[PDB]
Formats: sequence, C-alpha cells, structure tokens
Amino acid sequence: VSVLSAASALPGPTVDNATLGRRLGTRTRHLAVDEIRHTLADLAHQAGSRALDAAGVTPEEVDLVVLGTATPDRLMPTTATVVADRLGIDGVPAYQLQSGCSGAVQALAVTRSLLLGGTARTALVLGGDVVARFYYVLFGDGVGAAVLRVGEVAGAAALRSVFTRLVGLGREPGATLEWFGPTEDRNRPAATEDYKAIERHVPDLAAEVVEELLGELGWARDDLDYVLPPQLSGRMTALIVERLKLPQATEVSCVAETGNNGNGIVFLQLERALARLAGGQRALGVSIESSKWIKSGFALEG
Amino acid sequence: TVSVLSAASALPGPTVDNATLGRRLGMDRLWEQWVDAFIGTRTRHLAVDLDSGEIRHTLADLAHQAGSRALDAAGVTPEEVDLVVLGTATPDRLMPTTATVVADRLGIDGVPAYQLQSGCSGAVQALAVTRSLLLGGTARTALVLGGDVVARFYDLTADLRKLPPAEFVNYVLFGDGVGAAVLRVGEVAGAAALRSVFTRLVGLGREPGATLEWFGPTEDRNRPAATEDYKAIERHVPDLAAEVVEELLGELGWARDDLDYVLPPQLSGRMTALIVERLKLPQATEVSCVAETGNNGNGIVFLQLERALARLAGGQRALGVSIESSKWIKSGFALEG
Repeated sequence: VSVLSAASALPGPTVDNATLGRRLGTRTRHLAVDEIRHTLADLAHQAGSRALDAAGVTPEEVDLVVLGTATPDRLMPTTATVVADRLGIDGVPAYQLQSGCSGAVQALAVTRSLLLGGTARTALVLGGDVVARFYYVLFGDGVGAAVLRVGEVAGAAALRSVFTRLVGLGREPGATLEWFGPTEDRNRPAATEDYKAIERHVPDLAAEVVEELLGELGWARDDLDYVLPPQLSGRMTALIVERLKLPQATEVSCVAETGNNGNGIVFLQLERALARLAGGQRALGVSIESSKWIKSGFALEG
Repeated sequence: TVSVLSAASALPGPTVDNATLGRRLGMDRLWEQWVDAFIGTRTRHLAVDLDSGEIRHTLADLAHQAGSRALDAAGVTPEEVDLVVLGTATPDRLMPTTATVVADRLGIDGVPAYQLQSGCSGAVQALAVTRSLLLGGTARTALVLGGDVVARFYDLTADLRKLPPAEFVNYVLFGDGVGAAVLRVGEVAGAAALRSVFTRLVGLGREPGATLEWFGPTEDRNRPAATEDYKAIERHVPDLAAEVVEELLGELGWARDDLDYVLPPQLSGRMTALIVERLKLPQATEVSCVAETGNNGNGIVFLQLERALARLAGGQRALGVSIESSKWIKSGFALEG
C-alpha cells in the first residue's frame, strides 16, 4: 500500500502566546474560534480536497473513506458520511473511528487492511479534532487527510507496516473527555489528564513502538532518515526524542506551531514527511494515546 | 472464511411493557391502543429505573456483560482474544473509548481495540472491519460488540401528558442494550460461516433521515438534540433493504426459495412487517426482536445473531440487513451453518 499524498487544514491565523495571554514549549496554535468559524466537517472537507488534488485522484475514484476523531460534529450522521457527501464521494463504505490521538493510526491500519483484502483500491483517510466546545495553551484545532492506494506507486511512500495495541489493563485512564446530553448537570471536569502518568509512560511506550517497528522490518536504527514522534508539547517532544535513541534521524514535528490537534497530528506529520521523503529513505511514526494507553506506529519507505 | 462462534446480549433491567410505560408517563388506554396500531412495539428495556428516572446501567456495564456472555458461550477466555471492535452511537465518554474500557473489564489486553461511531449499521461495519482484520493478519479470535444507551436523551420524569402522541413517539420506539459476538478466522465446525458482509453509503445529496447531537460543558443547549424524518424512513428503508437482499443473494448464488432465515431491520413492530413484505422472501423465517427490546440501535444485529445462531443448523442459510437512516447507509451479511 502506498501513501500518494497527505494534506492538512488549519482554521484561521496562527495565535501566538502573547495574543492568547492578552485575550485571557508551544509557541502558536490554530483555533476554530475567531465565535466558532470552522467545524470539523468544514476542515475535513478542505483537507480531503487538498489530499485528493495532490494525489491526482478524483472523488469518483475513491473506493473507501475512513475518518478518525474524538470530536465529531454530531453523534449522527457521522462526519465521515457528511464529508464524503461534501466531496462528492458516494456508493462506498464510509467508516468513522472514535478515539484520541492514535485514532489516526487506527484509521491507517483499518484502511491498509481493507485495501489489501478487498475490493477497494484507493482510499481517503482523515483525522482531526476541533475542541471549541471545551474552551488552554496545549491544544489546537485541525484536520489532515491522506490518499492511500494498493501497489507500490513510483514517487509515493510505501506503508511498510502499521499497528495499534491497547496496553491498558488495570491502568487508570490517562485522559478523559466527556460529552453531555441536552438536560443533564454539567458541573464536572469535562476533560482530565494525568500529567504524571503521561510524562513517565509516554516516552517508554514510544521507545517500545520504535523497537517493534524496527525489529519486524529488520531495519537498523542508524539507517532511519526521519522520525515522526508523539506531539503533546514542545517539551514532551524533546523528552521523547532523547528516549528514542535515533541520533541519525531528523525529527518531523508540528506541535510547537499548531498546538496538539489530536487525531490531526499524524496527518500533519505525514504531510511534512512526504515533503522531505526521497526514494529509499525510511521514516517511523509513533502515536501514544494516554486515554487508555494505546501504543501505535507505522513505517514509510520512499 | 471467518466463523461466528457465539453471540449474546445484555438488556438492562426489567422488561417494560406499554401499559407500565403509560402509567409512568400518565397516558391512557386510548394511547396504548394507538401505540399498538401505529408502532407495534410491545416491550423494551431501559437503562433507567422507570419510577425514579435514575440511570442504573451504563453502555460499558452492558458491554461487559454481553462480552462475558459471548466469550463463555464460545468457550473462549479473555486471554485468547486478539482483537476487539465495538460499534455505538452513544459511547460513555468521548475518551477513553468504551472499547478500551470494556477490554479492561473483561481482562483483554495487548490487542488492537477499535471503536466505530455510527447509527445502527455500526454493527455490520464492525463485522466487516473485523473480518478484514482476521483474514489479513496474525489475529485469530475477535470480540465484536455493538449497542446503545440513550438515557441522556430521554426523561421519563417530564410532563408529556398534554402532547400529541406523535411528538414523543420516540419514547415507545427506543430501547437500551448491548450485544456481542465472537469471530474466529477460518471455517469452524458447528459455527456459522460469515459468507459475505458489506456496507455502503448511498446518501449523496440527501437530507439525513435521523440526527443526534452531543453538547459541550458550557454551550447553550437550545437546539433540537435529535431529529427524525419518519416519512423518509418509511419511503426508503423497505426499498434499500430489498436492494441489500438482492445483492447478497446474487453475489452468493443463493436462491430465495432456499433461504432459511432473514434478520431484517428492527425499527418497530409495524415497520418490520412492511419491510418483510418488500423483501419477498416468503420461504424465510423472520428473526426479529424489536417488539420485545425496542430499537437499541447498534445492539440490534447482535440480538438477532444470538437468536439466529440458536436456530441455524448445518447447511442452513440466513441473511441480515441493516439500513441506517442517518445518512442512508445500506449494509448486510450472509451466514451459513
């Protein structure tokens, strides 16, 4: 399976820390509020269009849509079906996964599976989040997308491996995010995080993903060109890269400019990696979801 | 091939009949007779205690029960499960997912755990995704779950006594519940082979048939939380269901006369009859539950699987069909004993 393109859609202008401090290691972010001006669906439509244009694929050529989010516009209809309609994609399966930040890698894993097994040949994969209903310096809003096709396509990036794995048994959640019904009491934390557990466990789990990807591929550590690490903040990113022991690999990060946009991150990384990945160059991507300790990763070869 | 080893369900609390529900809501006998005429759903299960309106069951509680039941029924331990996939419209929280929470409760760990968000066709989506992952990789055994709990969207303590019955007809249609199934790669003697399964969005340019909102912690909740187009559902669901039957029968080479069971969409007692009429499968025995359980969304397919698996003998054939009106998704699957 090849990755033909990846693109992103970020709402509005960059909002630096000065500006955010006034209105009230991550320097800027994009927000979907100026009033809410961009919905998940609007951004997924933009990202999907950009990805399809970059790949030279028309909407009619799409055989499958898979979208990962923690924050869909509504519970139903899904964002996946709504964005497929906006794009002119129809008569195809359209799946939506619910998760935190590894939902992007889950979407890539599901899609890889369905392309290799199936009648589908070309897929549009999306991931993103808009957390405007929950709002401060860590987060951002954003969606990204990628076009995948069966085969090795010259000039593209081969998706050499992908996996996800829950390693949460008996562990308390590391993050929570609630939704409310139309009449119930809402005076409780809508979102929670265990920073102590995240700081200790994310870098260890990121290292285990790297060791697994490398060992299954038979790839050597010093032969890796790029690493696309977890993107929680500038500080956490620096801490994880030191733990990964990939001194030869160039880091592909965005959180310091974009904020943590959850399921969008992997796609923004893919876009930035594909803008650098030459023929034969190798890349690892790692996504660790703290909600219930999901480790995930993938491997690309130019 | 992938085989369905077992299926099981978990329905919260007591069976709640229409007269009990009427007493609660302050309705009269004429109202009960209208429900019988137009709806035909006789009983349902609710995740709330009817008298107090207090929530007694969560989606995760129910999924734990249903999953435990399905694993026992298949003779599979939690440590032997290699994949979990859950379909719902109503997860307990946005994160963590119900899939991961229920995996914890069951003792399942070290596996991919996927959660699909959809209306009623999420169950068949979960079957499709699971089939592909079992066939494509090292995983051999999967637990697949689907269900819904809509207690956040109803209030049995509200004053409905003056309203036209059409205005609160949802109260007689829905039910809360979860089901589960255990799937294994390959042909398994005494199991049911999942011979085909598919899902397909056909809603391009069409208005949603149903909508369901969720709210943030501070936002104004004035907008309608749920909408439905009951006329559009009546117009399209029977025809879309017939189209799914036609496609399944053609792709397998099965004749209508040799079909043993049909598991049709479960929207209400009277709608089921209309749909079965449109399917034109006079030799097939219907496997329905909606008149007893209410429409529990993603749970429906698994409740039907539980019932059909108790009846499906070697060589016997069944088709399931799920049509999701949210954005017009058709889906179905074929079983052979």
